[PDB]
Amino acid sequence: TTRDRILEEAAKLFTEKGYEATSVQDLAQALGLSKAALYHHFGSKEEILYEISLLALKGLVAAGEKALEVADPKEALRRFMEAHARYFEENYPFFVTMLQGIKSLSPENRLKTIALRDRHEENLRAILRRGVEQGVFREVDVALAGRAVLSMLNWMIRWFRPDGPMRAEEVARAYHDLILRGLERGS
Amino acid sequence: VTTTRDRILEEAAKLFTEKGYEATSVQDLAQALGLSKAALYHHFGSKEEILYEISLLALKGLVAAGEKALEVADPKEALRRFMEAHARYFEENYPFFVTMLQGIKSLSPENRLKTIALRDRHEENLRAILRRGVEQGVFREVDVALAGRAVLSMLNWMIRWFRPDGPMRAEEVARAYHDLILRGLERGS
Repeated sequence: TTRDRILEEAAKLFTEKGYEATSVQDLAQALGLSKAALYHHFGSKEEILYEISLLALKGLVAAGEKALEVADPKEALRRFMEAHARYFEENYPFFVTMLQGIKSLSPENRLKTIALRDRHEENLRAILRRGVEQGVFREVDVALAGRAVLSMLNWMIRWFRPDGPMRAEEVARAYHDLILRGLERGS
Repeated sequence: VTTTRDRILEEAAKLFTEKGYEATSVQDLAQALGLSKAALYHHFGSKEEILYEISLLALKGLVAAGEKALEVADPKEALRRFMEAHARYFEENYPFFVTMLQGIKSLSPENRLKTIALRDRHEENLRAILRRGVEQGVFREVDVALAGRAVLSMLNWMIRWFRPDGPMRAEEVARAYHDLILRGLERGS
């Protein structure tokens, strides 16, 4: 019914069948729509791919921006990482799809996708920079620190198992402990 | 020495990086390399075998890179060498890595097997370095699999944002990551 549910179903199908191997015909059948209705309401597989990517990235950006406010930089960083991982898990299929079709978006939509990813990274940098300035974090290359944190969260799409024992959030909480305190002992 | 066999693999790796593995035909490679399709089949038997050998070349070189680190006494220095050797190798053989990452689903089961076994081996060598650090009390008590995954994530994610074009040195980035993961973000001493 709602465009949102359709996008969700499409994302699951793309995740199971693969975006390239999924035909418009497949999408219509799985969604309970005639091909005609799908073309009229969505135009193409690319438009469906774009809206899925948009929901995922906008939801992620919002999930992280909600931690940018936390007073304690250490706590802000932890909430950012945990929110990111939780959102990733709850919307797993949207993230997998988005990875199987970036090169298939129109030019302007690819720019929009990059802008959103840049925004999420900027919010993380703001948290780190604030922590540095108010002496909560050691002076480090913020740009690299953020890339490091994002690498840990984003690379999860390559190994995390949705029906596994651990919740992405718990994984993220351990990554936070690791990145905050480091590996050395003593101090 | 670069023989016809080697040129085919390096050139294929670049073409796959430029066009994508799936969108590149045996016909495409043959013409790009100035050889008949017959010559390609004679040396590799199939397109999949070419992708397989490119992956092996990248993974074997990577695995060797991390074995050097296992020989470093000081766990902290062993971790740094592992990370830098990984990043340096990645950058010098960039096209092979771009080919391997995307092609995974395309390999035959047994090929994917020897390949993943090399990736797992690399992850296991890193874990051994971290575990020794925890055992010798050099590193605090941390989940070894998770710490190893954290490090590999930093190094492998580079395959998506590192620009061979830019001036930044993959190994220097790896050094900054080592400092970060070893000491942490918190201001402490």
